[PDB]
Amino acid sequence: KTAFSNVGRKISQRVIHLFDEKGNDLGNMHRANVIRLMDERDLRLVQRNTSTEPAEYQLMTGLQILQERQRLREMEKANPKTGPTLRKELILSSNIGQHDLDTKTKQIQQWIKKKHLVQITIKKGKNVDVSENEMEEIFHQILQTMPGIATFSSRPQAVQGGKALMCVLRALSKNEEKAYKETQETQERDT
Amino acid sequence: TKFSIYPPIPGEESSLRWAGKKFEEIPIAHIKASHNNTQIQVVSASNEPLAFASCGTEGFRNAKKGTGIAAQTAGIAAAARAKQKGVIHIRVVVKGLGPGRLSAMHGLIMGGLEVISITDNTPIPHNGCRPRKARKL
Repeated sequence: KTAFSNVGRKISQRVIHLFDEKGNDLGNMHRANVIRLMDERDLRLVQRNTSTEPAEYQLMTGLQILQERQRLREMEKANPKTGPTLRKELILSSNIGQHDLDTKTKQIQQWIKKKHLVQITIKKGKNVDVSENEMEEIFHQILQTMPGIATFSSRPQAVQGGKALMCVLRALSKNEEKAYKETQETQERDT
Repeated sequence: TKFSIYPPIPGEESSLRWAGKKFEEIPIAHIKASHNNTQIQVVSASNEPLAFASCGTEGFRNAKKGTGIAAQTAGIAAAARAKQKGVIHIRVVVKGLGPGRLSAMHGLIMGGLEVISITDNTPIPHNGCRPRKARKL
């Protein structure tokens, strides 16, 4: 998270690859020499590219710093590209009541619907002996509620010496969805 | 004579001069000490903008702007743009009870400006608009 704003007269790094306001490459210069050009022409320096190992800073007028972000405000509006995926977690118990399982199963539908990743964990019920046969039958029982909407990303594993099972769900991908749709029609319509 | 703390009224003629200028002619340094920022704007007696500086314009972000070091830095930056235009004596009009209320005044003194008066113009209503509800934090 950054913004196209002036860095000020406090530079952390001694050597900077300074750039002119008109786009000319002034070349690497000492940190002190950078501030002299900020006063001689009353200009503010903005870090254009952080990624490069050599520091890159461009000195431009305040009006030029307004037009720049005014364009980053349109490019993102025109073509927004926010793809981070949130991860949600649930920790159930083998002996979880159905009423609580329908409440937690409806919460997974809201997350899936928001393209989130739902990590579900199941643990042995309080002083209850149970294997992994019916302890893994809760995932299939939750996934069934979301037939086409959801699919496994990971699969059940013995996270803690078998006393727990962990799975991760995701919203079905567009292509996968279309494939599911196609299959659904054949079973009923063709018959 | 003695020394009064009350500002010299314009109408009545006095002998208090600063570089040959009356109290009315001296430029004004408007300081807005907010809770998360501190804006400074120097103007003349005829409302002509001479300099503007703020913590945001000095390269501070978010919670660094609501400090006394950022307000002082903005005072030094506004006292360097106005000192090139022939400004020495100023009338401070502080507005707000923020952290950079007095720190910006020190930065103006660390820029070559001499303060002759301190005016407080913090907006106080005689009940007018209703503020936001109290918070539970």
